[PDB]
Amino acid sequence: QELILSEENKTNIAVLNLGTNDRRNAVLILETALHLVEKYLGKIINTSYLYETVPEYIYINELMQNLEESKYEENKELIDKCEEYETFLKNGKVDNSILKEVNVENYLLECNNIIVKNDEIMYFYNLTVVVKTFVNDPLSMLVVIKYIEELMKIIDIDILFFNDFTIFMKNIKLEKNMIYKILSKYIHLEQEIINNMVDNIEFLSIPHVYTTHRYSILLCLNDMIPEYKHNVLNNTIRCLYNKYVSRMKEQYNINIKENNKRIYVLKDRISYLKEKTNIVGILNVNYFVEPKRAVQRMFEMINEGASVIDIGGESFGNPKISERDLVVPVLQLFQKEWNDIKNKIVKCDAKPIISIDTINYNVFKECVDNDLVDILNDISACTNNPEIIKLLKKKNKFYSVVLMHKRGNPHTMDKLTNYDNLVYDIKNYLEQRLNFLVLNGIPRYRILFDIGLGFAKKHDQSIKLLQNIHVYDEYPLFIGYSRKRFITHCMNDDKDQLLYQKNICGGLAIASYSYYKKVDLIRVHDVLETKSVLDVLTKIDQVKDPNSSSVDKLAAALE
Amino acid sequence: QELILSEENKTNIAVLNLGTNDRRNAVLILETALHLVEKYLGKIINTSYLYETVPEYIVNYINELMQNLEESKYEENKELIDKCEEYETFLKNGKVDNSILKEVNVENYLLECNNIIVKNDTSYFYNLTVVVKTFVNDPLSMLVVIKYIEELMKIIDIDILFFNDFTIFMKNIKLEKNMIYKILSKYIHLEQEIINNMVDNIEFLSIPHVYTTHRYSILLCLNDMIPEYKHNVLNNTIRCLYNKYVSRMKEQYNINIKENNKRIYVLKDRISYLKEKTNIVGILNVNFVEPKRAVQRMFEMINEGASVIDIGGESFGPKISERDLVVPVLQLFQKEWNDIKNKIVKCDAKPIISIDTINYNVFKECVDNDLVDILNDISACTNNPEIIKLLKKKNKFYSVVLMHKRGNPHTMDKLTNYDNLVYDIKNYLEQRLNFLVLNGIPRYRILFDIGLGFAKKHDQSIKLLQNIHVYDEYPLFIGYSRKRFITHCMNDDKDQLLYQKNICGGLAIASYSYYKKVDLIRVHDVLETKSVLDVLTKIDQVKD
Ligand SMILES: Nc1ncnc2c1ncn2[C@@H]1O[C@H](COP(=O)(O)OP(=O)(O)OP(=O)(O)O)[C@@H](O)[C@H]1O
Ligand SMILES: Nc1nc2c(c(=O)[nH]1)N=C(CNc1ccc(S(=O)(=O)Nc3nccs3)cc1)CN2
Ligand SMILES: Nc1nc2c(c(=O)[nH]1)N=C(CNc1ccc(S(=O)(=O)Nc3nccs3)cc1)CN2
Ligand SMILES: Nc1ncnc2c1ncn2[C@@H]1O[C@H](COP(=O)(O)O)[C@@H](O)[C@H]1O
Ligand SMILES: Nc1nc2c(c(=O)[nH]1)N=C(CO)CN2
Ligand SMILES: [Ca+2]
Ligand SMILES: [Ca+2]
Ligand SMILES: [Mg+2]
Ligand SMILES: [Mg+2]
Repeated sequence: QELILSEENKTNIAVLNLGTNDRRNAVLILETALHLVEKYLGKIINTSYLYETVPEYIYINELMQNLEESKYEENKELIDKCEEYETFLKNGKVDNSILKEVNVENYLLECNNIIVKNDEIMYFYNLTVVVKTFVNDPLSMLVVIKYIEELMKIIDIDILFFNDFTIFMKNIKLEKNMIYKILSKYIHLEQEIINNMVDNIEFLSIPHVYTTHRYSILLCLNDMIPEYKHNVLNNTIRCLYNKYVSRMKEQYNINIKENNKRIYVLKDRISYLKEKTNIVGILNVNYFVEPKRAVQRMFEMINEGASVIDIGGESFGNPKISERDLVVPVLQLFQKEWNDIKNKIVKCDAKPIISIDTINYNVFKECVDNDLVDILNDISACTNNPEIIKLLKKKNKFYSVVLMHKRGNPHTMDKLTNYDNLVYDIKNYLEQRLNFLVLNGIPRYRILFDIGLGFAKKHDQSIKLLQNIHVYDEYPLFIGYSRKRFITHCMNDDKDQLLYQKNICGGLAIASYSYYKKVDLIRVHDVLETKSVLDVLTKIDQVKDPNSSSVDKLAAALE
Repeated sequence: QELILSEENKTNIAVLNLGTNDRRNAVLILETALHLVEKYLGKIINTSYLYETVPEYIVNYINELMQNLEESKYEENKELIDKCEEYETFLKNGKVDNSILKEVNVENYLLECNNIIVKNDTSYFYNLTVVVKTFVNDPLSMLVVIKYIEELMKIIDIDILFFNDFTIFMKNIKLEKNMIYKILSKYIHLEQEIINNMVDNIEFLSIPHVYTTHRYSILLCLNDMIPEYKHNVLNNTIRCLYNKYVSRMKEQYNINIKENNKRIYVLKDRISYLKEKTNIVGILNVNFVEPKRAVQRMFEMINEGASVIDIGGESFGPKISERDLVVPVLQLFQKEWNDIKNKIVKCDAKPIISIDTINYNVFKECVDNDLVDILNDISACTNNPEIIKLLKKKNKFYSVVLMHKRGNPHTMDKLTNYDNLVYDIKNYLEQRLNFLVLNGIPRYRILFDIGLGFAKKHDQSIKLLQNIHVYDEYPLFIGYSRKRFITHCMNDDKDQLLYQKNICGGLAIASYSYYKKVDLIRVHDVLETKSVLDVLTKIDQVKD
């Protein structure tokens, strides 16, 4: 089977799974795996969310710089469709398997064995990806995958699928040149590494053994490929996923979701979806500029409770100063000030996340290259310049993004009000945007949804989007209601000094609502007022003993 | 004339149903009834809530009637009572004297009721039950007097549900014109068309009332007052009867019988549906603070949205008395308002006035001078129970907030041990309500208050809020505004800063109160609180 090393380039679809148990470093570890996969295997065109997952019963920064170059070559360029991947999804006719393919009944029994053999032989942070690969075979990829593992040194990368193939290779152990040969074909090579690998490649199963048995795997695949149907499976990934969840409720009285949590990432750390309402402080430099003043306003917001600061330099209501001249210097003064540290040598938890509210590629490029920002807040949902998406992946870094719905601009917005179906048009729009970024290899868990309150919505439509916010229960949700006219509209009425108060207080009501609907991030001017509110509500929800209400009631009834 | 007009004075327990279907005058019609019951029939020792109720067929001339009522031959003793033996006898079903009217047995009663029911085959009813310790000899005499009461009011229906433990069914009652006069004269100082009109009205008498078992609005009311009660003719206790009726309505048909039969509380003279609105009570602390500035503050608050104003002259935790602070302020306001020049046509815009006092003398003056509507007693009428006597006038009833505290503002933070915090307080409030109810204060006029920050550590004030659902059946009134415990919640110019956080923390509780359907919140910052409620209300208004 020597044509494994054929230099004739193929295009292949491979679905991977990546797991670590280092919680403190999950983001860092798994985004490092991702970058290496991108570098050494092909193009990432789908990813699941990050999940904290329970088991199924019951120096990187310096090593990143010097890395063997790939023999293949990278285009960060954008794509609309993928013909190969579309074929993988429908199961369509793909070139026959290089390796020998076992049949389904033969495959099932081999996997029966491996599960039971390991059943008897007796926190996870999981992620799936889809690779468009220039690798000819799953085994060659497994050689590379395990070399990726080996250099990273903690990190487990499996191969869940390879095209439509059904494969169970029992006898595997091979030439320490054959390993050198595979790794000569794809990576531009510069000794103890291979030794550890020959031992580990005992066998190969395509699809993976625990594909249909580990919940955490179904959970990841249900994000990426809900409709996929391998010949090996009884049903589509989503149906399996549903049966698993349904069946765990009927037969064990367990909701399996409870111990397996969806994660979104803002900067470098895990955030559990729906578990915290984060405050985002508004700094509109636009509001003859005062960069010293505006940076103290930034610090004012940090001490007031904001986890995230949102900075932009355009007006939503200006003679000759540019957007860049408004935001880059303030951000630079912030980085300068913060960095002349006076408080701690352990300030890895205390730093505010910085978001830039821009649609301009050039602004965001300058920011990213000067390490000035963490999050792109793009109110066009990257529709003004999709190339901006490219600036979200550096060689090692990833950046997170807020995608927001609007129509038109502040001057034309208020008229652009007709929707076929308000709630679902806006939801469908955003999922579409997410599909695009995900196709272009923006990690799904780094993408935040924003419905764009007051942007091309009548005030009753702003209210209605809020009435139906549960529609984002599956998603990181970032909203901005602060000081907008729809809040005022709700009120049954020196006159406009009262109006400003009535508006800030009505905002605080949406803070509460947002707290109960479990919104991930809220974009507010009045950071103190909001944090106060959130603190009280968080306290009222901290129940020391969760079923004491019924106990105490019975204690009273029998006096 | 025989043993019906017998000179021996008796003490009987009677149970009454009160009904009207004028919605706007529901309170005025039914309390007129309550007064007339209290004047002519005996002593009111229990009442149900007020209910807006689905029909089960299956004008200021009334204030002029109160100025011309003939005198009762019997007395109103207003002294407080702790006990009523006849009443405990009624509930236990122990025995009173022989019935003066011929009784029938269970079999025969059931037949004759079912005879009436079968033979008997758009606006809501406003319903109320009462227990009366009565000096009337028998149900027939009592029904006669009831009819006089109904006719005087000219709109109203008063039924006898029980009368002692008697089972009576008298079929073809024929009463002579001079007999009714004689019955009426036995109880009322009579000094003409009324009595000729009554002669027909009484065709028969049934005890218990025919529809007792068969109308939901009846079991609803009785479930408040006498859940344990089991008359011989009944197949189970009031509560079980009520319960079985709720569950049966959910299987037999698919209705939640609760949804359309609503519980009502009364703040002044209007209906409030329990749990349908979170009202704002504006705090006016008058602690020499001059009447003019304060009355302006009252006006600022009404425009800012307050439904109720709560005026207090006492410190919370010199040479000026409580009366001299509060009474003048309330006198100026009564006057200033009566300049209704902006509105010669609107008078329902008037704020309800709450007096935050415990001193009998202060409230007496307020009451004598129609300066207030509600007593806000922070001791729950514990400190001087005589104050309960001032909530009834001949024609008015006043509403009362009953707050829980221990000790005084100095002793307070040390009186913090509770076996079962949530239910100790609740049961304390229930005990206190039972005590006003026994003394003839309408149950639907009593609001509950957990007393946040009064003999409560900060975590206990939080715990009480966390368990506010415990008052889902009750009219609930809370005061969190600018209390120390709000600040306890917060994580970390100093003085005004913490002050801002505390007002905003209070708006968080305003939000929580909204979702928990709290009936009244006592706040300093009215405009701010009204803004929160308005937005939350909007988000909840799913109408297209
Ligand atoms: N316990 C009772 N209370 C009141 N009325 C009674 C009672 N038992 C029998 N009756 C008779 O029933 C008659 C009907 O009462 P009324 O004229 O108020 O009409 P109603 O309200 O339809 O009756 P009900 O309240 O019995 O449904 C009374 O006039 C009275 O003669
Ligand atoms: N992710 C995200 N980013 C934002 C958001 C937002 O909601 N989400 N909002 C603004 C502020 N936009 C805004 C301000 C005021 C109104 S308004 O309706 O109250 N006033 C108007 N301005 C122009 C026409 S109407 C509407 C939108 C700026 N950046
Ligand atoms: N019905 C009703 N009437 C009231 C109420 C109330 O809650 N209900 N509260 C006050 C206000 N009293 C008060 C003010 C502040 C505190 S506190 O929270 O500051 N108490 C303290 N706790 C610890 C140290 S001081 C306590 C009570 C006055 N009248
Ligand atoms: N589909 C597959 N993907 C990845 N590794 C596989 C597969 N089938 C068998 N293996 C082998 O089995 C091992 C599984 O190890 P682990 O994931 O650490 O339990 C790997 O090291 C591989 O050599
Ligand atoms: N809900 C309700 N229904 C009734 C009532 C009443 O008081 N309440 N009274 C009736 C006879 O007057 C007939 N039907
Ligand atoms: Ca690549
Ligand atoms: Ca009396
Ligand atoms: Mg593995
Ligand atoms: Mg009647």
